[PDB]
Amino acid sequence: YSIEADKKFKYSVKLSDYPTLQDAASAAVDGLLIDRDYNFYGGETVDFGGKVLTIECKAKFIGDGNLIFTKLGKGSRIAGVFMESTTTPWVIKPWTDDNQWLTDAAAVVATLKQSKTDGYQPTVSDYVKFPGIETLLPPNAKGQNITSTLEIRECIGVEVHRASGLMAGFLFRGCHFCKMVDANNPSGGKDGIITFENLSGDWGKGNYVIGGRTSYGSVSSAQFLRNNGGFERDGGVIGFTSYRAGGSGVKTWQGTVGSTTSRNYNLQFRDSVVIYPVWDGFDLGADTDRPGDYPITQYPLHQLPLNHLIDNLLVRGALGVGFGMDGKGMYVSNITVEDCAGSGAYLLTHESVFTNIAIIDTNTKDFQANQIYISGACRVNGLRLIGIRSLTIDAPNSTVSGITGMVDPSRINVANLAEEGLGNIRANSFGYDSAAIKLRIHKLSKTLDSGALYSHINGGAGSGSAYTQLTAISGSTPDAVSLKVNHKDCRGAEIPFVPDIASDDFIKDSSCFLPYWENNSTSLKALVKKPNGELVRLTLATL
Amino acid sequence: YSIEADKKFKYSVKLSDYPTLQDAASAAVDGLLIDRDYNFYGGETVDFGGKVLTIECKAKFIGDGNLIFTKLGKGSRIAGVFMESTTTPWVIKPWTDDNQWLTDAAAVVATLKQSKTDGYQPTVSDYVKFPGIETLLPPNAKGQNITSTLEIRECIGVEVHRASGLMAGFLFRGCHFCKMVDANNPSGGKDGIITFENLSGDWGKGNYVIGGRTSYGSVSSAQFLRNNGGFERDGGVIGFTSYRAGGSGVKTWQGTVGSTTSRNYNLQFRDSVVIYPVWDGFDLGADTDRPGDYPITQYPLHQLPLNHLIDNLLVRGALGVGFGMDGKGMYVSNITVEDCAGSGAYLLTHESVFTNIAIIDTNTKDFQANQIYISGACRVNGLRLIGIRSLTIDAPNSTVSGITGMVDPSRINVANLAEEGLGNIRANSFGYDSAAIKLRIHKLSKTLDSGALYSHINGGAGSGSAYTQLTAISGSTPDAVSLKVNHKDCRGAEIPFVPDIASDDFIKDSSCFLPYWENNSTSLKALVKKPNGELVRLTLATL
Amino acid sequence: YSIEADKKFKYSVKLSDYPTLQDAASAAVDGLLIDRDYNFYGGETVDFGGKVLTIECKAKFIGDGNLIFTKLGKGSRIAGVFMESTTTPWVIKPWTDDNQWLTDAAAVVATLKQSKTDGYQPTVSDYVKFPGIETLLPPNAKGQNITSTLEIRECIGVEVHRASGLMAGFLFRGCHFCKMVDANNPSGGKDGIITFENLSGDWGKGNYVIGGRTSYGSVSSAQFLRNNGGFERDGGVIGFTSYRAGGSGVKTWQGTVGSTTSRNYNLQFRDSVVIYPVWDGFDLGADTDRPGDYPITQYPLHQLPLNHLIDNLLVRGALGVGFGMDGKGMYVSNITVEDCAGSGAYLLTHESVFTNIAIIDTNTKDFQANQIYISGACRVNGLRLIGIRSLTIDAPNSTVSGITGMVDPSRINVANLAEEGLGNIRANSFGYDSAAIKLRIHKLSKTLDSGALYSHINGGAGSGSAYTQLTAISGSTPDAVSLKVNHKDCRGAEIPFVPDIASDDFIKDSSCFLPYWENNSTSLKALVKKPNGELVRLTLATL
Repeated sequence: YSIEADKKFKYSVKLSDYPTLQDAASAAVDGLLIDRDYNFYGGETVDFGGKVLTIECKAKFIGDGNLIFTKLGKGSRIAGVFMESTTTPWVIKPWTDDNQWLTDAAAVVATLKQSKTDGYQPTVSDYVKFPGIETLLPPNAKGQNITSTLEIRECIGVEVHRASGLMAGFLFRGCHFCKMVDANNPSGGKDGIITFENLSGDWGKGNYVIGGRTSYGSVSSAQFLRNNGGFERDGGVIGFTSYRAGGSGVKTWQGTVGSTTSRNYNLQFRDSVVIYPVWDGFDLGADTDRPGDYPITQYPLHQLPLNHLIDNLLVRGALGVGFGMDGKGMYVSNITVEDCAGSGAYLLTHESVFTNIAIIDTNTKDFQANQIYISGACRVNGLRLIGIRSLTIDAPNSTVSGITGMVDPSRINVANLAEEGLGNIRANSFGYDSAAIKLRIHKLSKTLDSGALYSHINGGAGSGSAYTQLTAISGSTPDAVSLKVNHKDCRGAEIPFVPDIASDDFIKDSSCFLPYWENNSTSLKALVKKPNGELVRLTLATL
Repeated sequence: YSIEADKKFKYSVKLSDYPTLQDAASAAVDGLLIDRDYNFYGGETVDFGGKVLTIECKAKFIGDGNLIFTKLGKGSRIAGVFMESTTTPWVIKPWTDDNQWLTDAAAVVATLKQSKTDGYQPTVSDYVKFPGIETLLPPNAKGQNITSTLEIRECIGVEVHRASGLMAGFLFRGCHFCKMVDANNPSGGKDGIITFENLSGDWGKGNYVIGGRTSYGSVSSAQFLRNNGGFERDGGVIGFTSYRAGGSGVKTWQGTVGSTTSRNYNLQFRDSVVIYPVWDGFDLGADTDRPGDYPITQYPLHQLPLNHLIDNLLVRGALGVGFGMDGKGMYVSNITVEDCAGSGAYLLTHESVFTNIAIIDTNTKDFQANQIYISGACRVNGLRLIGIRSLTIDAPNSTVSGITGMVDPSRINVANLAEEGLGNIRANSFGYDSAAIKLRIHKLSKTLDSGALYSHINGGAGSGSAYTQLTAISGSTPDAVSLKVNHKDCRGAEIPFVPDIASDDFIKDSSCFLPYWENNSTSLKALVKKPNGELVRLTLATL
Repeated sequence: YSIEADKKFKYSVKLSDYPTLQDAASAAVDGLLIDRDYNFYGGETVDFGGKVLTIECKAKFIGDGNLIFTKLGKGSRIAGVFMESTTTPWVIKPWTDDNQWLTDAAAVVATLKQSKTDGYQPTVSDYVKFPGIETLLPPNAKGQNITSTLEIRECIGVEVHRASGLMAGFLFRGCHFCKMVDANNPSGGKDGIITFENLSGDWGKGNYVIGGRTSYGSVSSAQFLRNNGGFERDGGVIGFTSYRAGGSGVKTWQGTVGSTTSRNYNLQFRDSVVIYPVWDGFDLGADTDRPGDYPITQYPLHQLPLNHLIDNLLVRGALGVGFGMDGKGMYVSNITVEDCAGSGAYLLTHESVFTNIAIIDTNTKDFQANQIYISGACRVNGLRLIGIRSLTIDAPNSTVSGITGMVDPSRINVANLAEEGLGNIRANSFGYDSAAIKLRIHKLSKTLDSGALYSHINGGAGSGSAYTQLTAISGSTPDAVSLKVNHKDCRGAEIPFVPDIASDDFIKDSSCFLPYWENNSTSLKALVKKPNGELVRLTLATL
């Protein structure tokens, strides 16, 4: 029977049969079932002997610190892992029962409680975020470092599915072709919830966060260090949701970490949502002179050819910036940012294109100077601004087309704004006695319209009569001078004349005449520039 | 060997070895394989003893009524379950071979057949949908109640994957943190296909419909009762497809069910598609005085702070309304609705913002008064209307910006419509001898333009000549009065004058003159309002 | 014990215990583990006896040609399969280290190397793509046909999950309700990477490509032949990514293959991305007289009622066309195409609607005559054009509304272009001394504006003064004739007069006067069309 049993049954060892995880790992052939809670010590390392194992978790890994998995064979899968710390730290909860953010240090300190969730451990970033909190926090609430972390070290082709936990972290160190799939809402600890770190060895490639969600955590939910997806864009974050990150929802590191670059290139950031991060929704910048990366002589600061594939992202409720990035030659599309306390978008980009961007009700707390900032020479095609709630857009070197929304024109600063390809147009006016097409030359004034074409009701509704007026500003008084057609249904044109003797220089073109007033004779005269260019003054109207 | 076998093999019991499902459940340790069809009786209940089981289905559960699963441990998964009724009911199929909807009661009654799919069992909702059908339906086709339902009762953390069936239903009763994942197109029965009902106990939380699709069913495909995802928005429908729901594709219940509220808050509704529902695509309203919920004194009817996260939804072919909802303070984005028989959007919302909405060819059967209705004070930023086919938009209290499409202006009713931030503009005219910029004051007339700026060809194509004309309406005749520049390439301005003696009140501004006709002397006179405001009549032109 | 063991353990056979795959298949009951590499011969066929098996792959299937799986029971799943050829062919790599496409045949021939990846085997399509390459390629690099293919033949309800490979292909022949799920980036061979072919038997239905990605391959990444998803749209490609297809990313075949139709209907193509295909991103056409399909008498060429559900697609970097299709009565939405060498969109459609389309920087290599082409009578609602880089749009029979972007108006050709529903308007000018609203009648001239309304600064910035001017083109000189209001802050209107004796026909309307010059008397005269329609010439101004 043994011969037969050995050939007809599925192989699997279970943790309940061993004293240590390494013993179970050593006995494993195909499957490994975690069927009893396991308390690990920080730094406990397991060697899986290069075996391609299917690890099914039905219990917890309990401990502060890192549980290190090494030598897992390509194709290994770990499903249902649940990490939980032994320590219950002091956490702050910077929001109210009405879901309003608390910005006052004293109010935030008042939220202090010991829990493994529904808040996060304060870190130095909070000292900046809630000024004065550093001196108000009790000593036992400062410098905490609690995270129960599953560290996958130097493995290739390992996937972690439906992971969860309390004060949990997942670290892929020196890994390639690894994925964090369908994270089952783990509640974060002190470190990043999902981290792909490749500071040593080759640049990380094939590393993804696919689907799922995370909650809380003191720093960023998903973060990458020294990863390059190649032209194939093999890596990134797709279909992910981050809620209440103590740092940012999704972050590509910037600058030098250690003696090398922590920057990232050629990754995908698509179909993801970030809600209520304490800092930013998406922080995709690379610069904060670049050991291990391109020299400043090759690419100036904020001008690296990051080449990320960015599309279909939604951000709501950030206490910081909704969407931030830098780089040169980027194509970004379909970004929607709503209800943010700081800027909706902070873009240190150059020679980049932004298509179909919607920034709705941002910088609600005036943390920044604008709702959307673009530093370099960029192109914006389709920009929706203003929801239901300081410049709105400050992109001094950018050319923009297609803005929609109830924006205040005096709060727009761009290099060029134009609608070159509209068809025949109709201006529909509702709730007013007039319809208008206004012109504003920002060089003359950002606050006053310089001229206009209006249509005004004669009499009342259903009168079947209106008058058209063409105006010009004079003496900083909009519509100061104007020509009318059909005022009071008179069916004639009312023409403005120079109130005094017209100077020779008032007339512009040949074969034109300019009426002027001669008070001493109660006459209308006409300064005429003949077809040949010569001036002559004629009598136009008299008693 | 037994000692060794017990430690090296995967544990799993199979249904073929037991007479009842409970016996198999009692013997189960890790896995449970459903390897033979099992006929269950309505109400048959299985107690899984709190065990964390992995149930793999490779056969069917056959029976009318509910098969009840209880006491499954957190982390349990059921994959490949297939529910099928024992009864083959009478179903109607309200659409043609060309996929046209049938709206006539007699034509619908003519479709009657006995089948477990390709149609649905008529219910009272059909009496409203196809008027007169109640009296035309044969008695054996009325009041049927066939559904083979898998009911998961009062469990936490249980996931159902790749479920399917015929006349199938999936009910999560009093569950939390449960998910219906990748539904493998089950064909529905009389009740909802996927239901998260939490009328008793705590409000449902962590309940999701992730991916997959469903077909048919008499009522809604996915529905929620008394669920609240919290600020974390932990719950909802993401990446789902519903086809031909006899009710609505996705529905959050409204009103009182029993003695409590069936309403829902803080859920996500994203990246989903609803096609051909008999009623609505997405019905996300909460109100139809609120036991178990906010009193009317706190929040008036249709003004609850639902706070759902709604984004990236597509609806096509609804016989009812494409997208419907109510609530106050909502942010809704990226909704696309096409080819619907009733309104594309029916919005009983207040103080809400709608960004990038596309309503294309809706209310094709005139079931409603408009294509899009908004009751309260809302903001719409980006609205695409008209495809290739009664008001189009009736949002009396809303402010709108950015409408695109071949809309008839007389069919637009809004509080305010404006394009405040456009750049320099060009009106490009194709197929006509003129280009135009028209003005329409809806208060004066919704059907006639009040004034215009035109450019008209002089001669023909390639003439290099055109004339510009500024017009005004008089006597309900658009363009009745006008000033021209370069008519017939004459290079002069043609000016309209009052056809009779101008009354003193015809002139508006000081330092302006208004030409008028004096027929008795064949002279042109000029009513002049001097710079000082005094009137004087002068002779302008004479023989 | 045997009795007990037989009832408590999971059944699974492993390949290591058998000499052939068929032997393992014959012994299988529930699970089948591929735990050792298996070299198969082309055409090796395995009969699974109708068993519902769960095949877990932890090793490779090695061989050139097809490994054929037949008689798998409904519900069978194959996970982690890895196909690899025995031959290492000669591949070309038509792109540089800077990711620039190589278009020169000699440069492409220079890239030749033997590898199972990072390039593809040349085929006849390359002879067209890189002209002259056919004569430059060495004989050993021509006509190669290496693909290690897993062929699932005539099965129903079989799913392949997390498949991968090198020079790999996956062929579903005569299958229904089958899915290719989460493809783990297999590197393609000579044939299509994922193919659903239903040339024999019933039209394919229920076949999907869900999630995942593929890289390289000589032809199309995902392709369908004779599939019809029905009104339920049961089938298609959702959430998929294709990188560097030697052919197109996603393709529905056109024309006759063998003696029957290879066309497809009622499929879904949503939430997918195609990057860097050698040919097209999405090729969804059906026509290239239709055996096995609709006769030309019923539906003319390019006018089949395909009825696909198309939404939310992104294409970047195609060497060919970004998005192509044909058909009649189609609704297409939310398409984004960026940085393509050939047309962004090539649409042989009629009576179809396109909503929210963005074509950004396409036809960069002038391969086509335009960036977007539409042949038939279609409607486009929302069209974004131009990024940061020959007509732009040529849609002679289409009506368009809502174009945004820095488009050159002379490069637009449409049947009708209009913005019927805009509200009150403001034209904001940045960087210039004037703001303008221009009119262009394309029938008169596609390159010159026919008239304009300008506002120009008087003096300098902060002067609080500007002049408004209304112009008209004459003698092909834009703005040749004009009326001004407030030039040089004179507060009067400058009026142009006919430079010579005005002909009777110059005046258009009754009750209007047209000033004209009489050089011989240094007088301004006025051609007056009296209220009764009679002409009279009067003296207007004199010395």
